[PDB]
Amino acid sequence: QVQLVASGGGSVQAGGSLRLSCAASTFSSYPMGWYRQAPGKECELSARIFSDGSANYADSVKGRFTISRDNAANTAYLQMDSLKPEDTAVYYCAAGPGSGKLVVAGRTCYGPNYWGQGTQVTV
Amino acid sequence: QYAPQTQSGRTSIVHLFEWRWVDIALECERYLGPKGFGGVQVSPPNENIVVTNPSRPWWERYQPVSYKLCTRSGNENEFRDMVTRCNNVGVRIYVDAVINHMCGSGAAAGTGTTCGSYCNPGSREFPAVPYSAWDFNDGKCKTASGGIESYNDPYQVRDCQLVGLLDLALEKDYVRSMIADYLNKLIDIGVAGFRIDASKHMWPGDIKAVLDKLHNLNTNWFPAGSRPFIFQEVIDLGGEAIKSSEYFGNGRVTEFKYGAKLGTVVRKWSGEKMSYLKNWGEGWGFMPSDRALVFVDNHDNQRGHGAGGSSILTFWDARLYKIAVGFMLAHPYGFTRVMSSYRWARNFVNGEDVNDWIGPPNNNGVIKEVTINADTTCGNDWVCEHRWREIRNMVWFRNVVDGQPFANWWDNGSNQVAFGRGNRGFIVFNNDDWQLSSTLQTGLPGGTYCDVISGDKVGNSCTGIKVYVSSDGTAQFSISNSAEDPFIAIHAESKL
Ligand SMILES: [Ca+2]
Ligand SMILES: [Cl-]
Repeated sequence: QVQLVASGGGSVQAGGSLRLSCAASTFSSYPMGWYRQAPGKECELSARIFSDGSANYADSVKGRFTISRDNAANTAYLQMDSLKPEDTAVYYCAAGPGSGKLVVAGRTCYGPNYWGQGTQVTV
Repeated sequence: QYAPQTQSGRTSIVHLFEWRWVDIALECERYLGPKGFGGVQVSPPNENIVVTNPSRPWWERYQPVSYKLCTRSGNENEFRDMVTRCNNVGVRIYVDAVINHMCGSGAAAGTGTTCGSYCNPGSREFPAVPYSAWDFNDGKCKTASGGIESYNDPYQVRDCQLVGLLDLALEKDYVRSMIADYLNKLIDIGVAGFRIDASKHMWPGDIKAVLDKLHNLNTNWFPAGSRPFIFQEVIDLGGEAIKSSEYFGNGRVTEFKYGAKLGTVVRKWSGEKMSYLKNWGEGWGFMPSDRALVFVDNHDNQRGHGAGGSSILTFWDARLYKIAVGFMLAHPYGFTRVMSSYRWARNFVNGEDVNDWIGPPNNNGVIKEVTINADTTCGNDWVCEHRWREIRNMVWFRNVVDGQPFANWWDNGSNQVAFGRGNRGFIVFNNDDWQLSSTLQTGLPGGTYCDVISGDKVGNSCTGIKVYVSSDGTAQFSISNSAEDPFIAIHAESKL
């Protein structure tokens, strides 16, 4: 049974930084991403890292966040610099082959199959 | 078993869901042939049990009662006539092979079958095959209910009864030989290959066993030792015990990850952007391209609660549907299958269409002929997506750019994207809520090209948008987010 445990998170002042971590006990040879769900808002893909290492970035975070993997510890990372109050939301670690969904607050998020419990970020 | 065996240059097949054999024969000559379609996937041509409650659902055809080539689609000579007439015009026929099971174990005894064959499900009696109780797995299953209770255990999903369907004992030579006999007769008739229905529920080894018993293709249309095309239906979206990579040794496999991921992207849900499709393909976690059979939707998931939930696009979502089908068709990944379905009254109650069982257009159980209007659309409730200029021209597009490498990718950082296939074709998409205006390098030879999405090249003219590529290969593109079809496409053979 796969379990994705996210770490990091918390509150910080505008312009501050936060690094989120995601452990997995599932390997790391497919795409892993980070999604965020703001209150009363649709679920949004923040950044994604593919097997080859290439990544996707939400235009509003491009240049401010940096996704990365370790492989040597099955841990994915999301460094968030120049945080903005708009970045406030719950961030969920997401991974796996194929696709799955996350049903939260009546809204469903189509993504990677496996999700984390979600960590609260506040700016 | 990986090669489609389509006539050279033809790169797609269409699912004429529930069409009659007499209509397909005609469709082959009047359209599929002339429009470059590689072949047709037909619904199960073997006799099935008749269901009257609900009244003749489409799924009753996935409950075999014998292998007599007799169904609501037609008799055997009608079926034969169809295979001869399609092959003669360069269009292959692919049979949907339902071999993991016979009808539901709880069906009534009698001859309520498409061909009047008798059967006693309760007693595993199918004299017309013939099959006995010892031809089913019954003992081999170890779940308490005898049915599938957990997809995390390969054994029960392959040895127990799928929704009550009498699971066939495919480990037995008698059974494998009986199935091969059915598929071989089809091969000898002219069929080019098969879709292996519910492959997930069979052991890869038993499949292999049956496949290795298959004859070479009919030399009347194929060269000597041609192997049939094999594409196994395996619904693997991940998260389960069984994975598609286990069947790669038997042939290709339906990559359901494709239609799910693309539907989400084109629908722009969950923050997806089309510009993220730059590394579309294996990069996205998909199986190896040369093992994949791709499609936007299938007869099952287009009804909603299939593989992919509501993210799957269909003809109900026309506009966006055409863009996805067009992206898949222009992109090199996999072997493509286009969907051709029929209209029905949908009725979602608590998130599920309770009318999704409704069968093909009919007059008291008798399927309706497919009428063609002067504008080339179909009548009698047949949607005929395979005839929408947007899709039809893109199947031609795929044929034209065959073998050409993915190239010249452009994106506006949002939902406007474009790419090429060597120096034979280019395609542009605007899925953003604003105007698209750019001068892109198409990789195409200088000239005037007909946009195959907004019109057609007829004689020495285009009926729609004309795109002018200068000597250096670049061209100006302008697509309003409000355009009827927010994407343009041009290729070597659309050049004026
Ligand atoms: Ca089985
Ligand atoms: Cl399928």
